[PDB]
Amino acid sequence: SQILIIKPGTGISPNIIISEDIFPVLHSLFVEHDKKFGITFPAYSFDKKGHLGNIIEVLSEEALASLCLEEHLAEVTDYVKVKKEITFTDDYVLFKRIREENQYETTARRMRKRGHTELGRPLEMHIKKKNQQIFCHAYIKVKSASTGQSYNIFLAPTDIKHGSFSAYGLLRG
Amino acid sequence: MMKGYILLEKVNIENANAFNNIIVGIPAITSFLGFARALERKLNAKEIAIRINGVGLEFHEYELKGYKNKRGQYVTSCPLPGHIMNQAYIDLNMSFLLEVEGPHVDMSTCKSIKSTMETLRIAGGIIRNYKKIRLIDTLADIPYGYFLTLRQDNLNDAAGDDMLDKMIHALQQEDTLVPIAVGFKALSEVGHVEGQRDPEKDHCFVESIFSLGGFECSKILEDINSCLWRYKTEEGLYLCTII
Amino acid sequence: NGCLIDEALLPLIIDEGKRKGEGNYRPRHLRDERKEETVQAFLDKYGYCNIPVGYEVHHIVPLSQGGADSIKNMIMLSIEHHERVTEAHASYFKW
Amino acid sequence: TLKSRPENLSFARCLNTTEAKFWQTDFLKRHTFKLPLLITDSQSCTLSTECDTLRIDFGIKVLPVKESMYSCSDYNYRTAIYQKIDEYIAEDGFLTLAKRYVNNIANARFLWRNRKGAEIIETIVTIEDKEYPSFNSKSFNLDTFVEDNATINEIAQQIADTFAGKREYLNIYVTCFVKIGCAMEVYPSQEMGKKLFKFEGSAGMHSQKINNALRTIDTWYPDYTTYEFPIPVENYGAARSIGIPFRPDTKSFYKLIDRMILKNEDLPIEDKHYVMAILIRGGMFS
Amino acid sequence: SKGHEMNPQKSQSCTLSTECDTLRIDFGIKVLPVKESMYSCSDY
RNA sequence: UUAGAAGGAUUGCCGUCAGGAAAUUAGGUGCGCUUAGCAGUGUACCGCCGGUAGGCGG
Repeated sequence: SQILIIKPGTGISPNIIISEDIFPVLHSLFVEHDKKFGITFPAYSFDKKGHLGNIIEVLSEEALASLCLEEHLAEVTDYVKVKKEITFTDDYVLFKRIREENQYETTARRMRKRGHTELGRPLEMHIKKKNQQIFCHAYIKVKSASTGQSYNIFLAPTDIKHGSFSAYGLLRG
Repeated sequence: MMKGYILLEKVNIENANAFNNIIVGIPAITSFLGFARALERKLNAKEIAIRINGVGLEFHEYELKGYKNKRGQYVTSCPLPGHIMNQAYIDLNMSFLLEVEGPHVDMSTCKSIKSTMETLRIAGGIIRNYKKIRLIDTLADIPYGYFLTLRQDNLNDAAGDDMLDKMIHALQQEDTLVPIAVGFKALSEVGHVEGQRDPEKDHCFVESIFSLGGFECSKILEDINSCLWRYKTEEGLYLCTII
Repeated sequence: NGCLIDEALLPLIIDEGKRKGEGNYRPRHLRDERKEETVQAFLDKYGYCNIPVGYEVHHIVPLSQGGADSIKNMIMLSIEHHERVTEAHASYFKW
Repeated sequence: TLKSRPENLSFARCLNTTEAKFWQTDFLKRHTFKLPLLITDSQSCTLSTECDTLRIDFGIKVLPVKESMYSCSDYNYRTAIYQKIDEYIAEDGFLTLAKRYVNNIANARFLWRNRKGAEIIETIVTIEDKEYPSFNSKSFNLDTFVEDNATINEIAQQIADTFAGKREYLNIYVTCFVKIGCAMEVYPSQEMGKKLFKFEGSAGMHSQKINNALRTIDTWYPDYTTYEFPIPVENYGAARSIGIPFRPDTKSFYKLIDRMILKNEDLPIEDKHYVMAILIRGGMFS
Repeated sequence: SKGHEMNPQKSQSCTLSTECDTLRIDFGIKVLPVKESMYSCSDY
């Protein structure tokens, strides 16, 4: 594992520097390598609402040496600290994404194009009910690759303690 | 022989005997400490073995049965008999503080007091409800009420010929002083007169003795013993005091 | 299930508290205590086994505005929606 | 014996600050180009498609520390305070504290958030109709202050002069050029939906946040080796980003000025820097 | 802020415009005689 | 436990009458004020597999 430190008290909150500084550049590095890696929030703290934390940790099973993180994160030094050591340890929790359904309009189209004709209130119950529980979890914005949309992902503990990965570096089914 | 303080918070006595001959209102304090000896008598009837040594009274709320007239003097109300002898009644939201010493003081004996006190009456008055029974550690653990201390120094250092005259002069100087009933003075030597409550106890004709007491606030009171009442029995002068 | 999922009925939820809260202020010394047995029994109202994730309780009639810690009084608000109604009860009763 | 601090005590500011304005310009033609940045209705401000350079303008009045007293109810405390300031303005030229404040104006911490994607960022500072050479901001990092650049030595020395009392005033006018990109978003300050702050119609940053940025020089706090990052200088060291006080009850100004004037003691120069850094603010009473 | 430790409020802070650099203060004083300045005296 | 008990209660026309009012000098003095980071990322989208159950890709 390699620990990337958010430098505190530098201005902005840790979550925006998580959202637009480390995650975007990591996404490209993770997808271009065919061996997938993983993202862990050691300081993840679910008090009332999520608070990602002050640390991110990049995890795997030599491929991290092929990630070349010294030179892909040299533009945000006055913001992100790159610990050069790559140690291995077992005190890790891996992280999965929780789907937030979709805006009523999005679902309405989907459920009208190939679904039933009459469909009202029950979507306004189902979407809203699941979302509130989902929206309180920790959120990361990510700029799109081929759709041009602002996806607010929602991260949550899994405890799976070993597993496969996605291109964002999280657990998948 | 650990000593602990047990607070009985917001005890709502309904129809306690307010009438105590020359004193109507605050009942005799012998009632309020005979509640303690009854609550210890029935606890040692069980396997609790608690000896209550002192009880402090905090008078949080009060109501006298009766109506206020046009002038201001109350008129007391009484039940209709099934000839009405002089009698009057009071409801008291008051809280007890029990100094308890014995085998051990714990939350299970608070539950035992919780079970036992719901078959008891205080000054002849039924208990509607109770808020909480908790062991306290300091004066802070006591809610806002007004304790009844024995201000015997005001009665003793009062101008007059007789001590009644002194009490009339004392109530005409400070207003928070209330004349309260404390104990019983012997009128005859003890013996086995016939017609008793329990034939084996020695029996003595008595007369209520009275004194002057004051009301002290909760976070203004200094110390806890300073507000705790105790039983003392000199020869022919049974009475409850503050020492 | 016991949870204020719909936001349309929300304005009634502020208005009932404001109607039984107007001129009903009560200092903390005379307010009901927040016993944990009430939220325990309201969790045992329908399943749950704990307070559900992202929903958290609210006395429809503000405690300060003479509320009880009963079962028939409390509710689950959303966190952003709880922020809306707690700004409402902060502004209306002037705490 | 100066047994107690006075009932009323206050120090005025010595780093007075404008409400910073915003302007939208182009880097290629910047000295002859300026366009207003309206707030453009949750209010949210963003640049025009053509313009790609935020042009934050702010001014800084530097006043001496001795003539910043405003309320003192014991003359003994006053003469001692003035003597303690003299003690310092003789030993040091106030250059260290000046260098720190001017370094904050030289490394773009005033641009609290609007500095993430700036490719080239240029800070121009002018005093007394004398335009100074350009301050490139990305070269100077935001943890370690620098001490061997000639122009920043020049302005810092001038600031130290007025601070010491040699000059009665010193006006500073800074224009900072941020090439944030074409049609990107600029983040002005907020005022109590998301209510955006307007200065003369155009948007801009609250003077308080800007002064908070120029005040982040505290590197002599006790628990530094641990954090190793500059924090803003208040009395109790309360960085809002972390959430805990960074001087509880040991090196607090309250205790420190009770060990400088209240009890005569030659403090270390690391702690004497802080006592005068606090002096720039005010509200130190009983 | 914090002071004497052992929600934002509104404040007003007037400033000069960006183009202007001078404050003008306009006032007046009426100077009146000391002799005809007695409003109430209870002894001739 | 000034212990130990108690059905106050059935009933009512409060009404008729009216000149408060006549006179005044409030008022003369003032340092309010030193300093202050607003946000959880603004908080999300668009399609896909299916009986308005669950998920998924970016």
